[PDB]
Amino acid sequence: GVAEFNDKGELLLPKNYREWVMVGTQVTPTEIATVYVDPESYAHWKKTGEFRDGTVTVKELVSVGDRKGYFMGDYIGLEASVKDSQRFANEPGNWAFYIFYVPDTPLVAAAKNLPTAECAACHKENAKTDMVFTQFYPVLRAAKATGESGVVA
Ligand code: HEC
Repeated sequence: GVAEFNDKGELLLPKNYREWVMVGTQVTPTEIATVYVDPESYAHWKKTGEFRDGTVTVKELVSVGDRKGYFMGDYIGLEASVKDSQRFANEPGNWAFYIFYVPDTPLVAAAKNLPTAECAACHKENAKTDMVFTQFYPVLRAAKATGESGVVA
């Protein structure tokens, strides 16, 4: 997979993740969150309907701008999750969860996996598919069902 770790086992900040496959957009009444899946893992999903070993997701938070509508403003947070059956053999679903920054806190270059109770517990109890909240990510179910990442006529 594309995840890179430092010698202490902390996840390094992913590079160029805004070029990954956007799977979801959530609006909080105000923030916008964009969820990405790395491209090789997205290709595997489209083919199999499963998250491969090595899947990386990123959730990027922005503030909201006003249009005279609303649009993406300033970047204010970044979180990530990584699936790895060998590195995370003792986590639910073999997923680890990371904060790179949240509003009012500084960006770190490398993030430590959080304890199971802080993130994985909610994901494993509420996510539709293998601890990823695919119920909110319409690109994923469509891609598996049609083999395509878009509408077809
Ligand atoms: C329930 C109380 C949650 C806890 C605790 C955490 N997360 Fe979560 N996560 C939750 C939801 C409902 C969603 C869908 C998008 C949204 O914000 O509404 C998510 C999504 C993510 C993602 C995107 C990939 C995915 O699994 O869907 C990531 C990378 C993510 N969340 C990270 C994350 C971290 C680092 C957490 C602990 C600090 C954490 N989540 C806790 C619900 C809940």
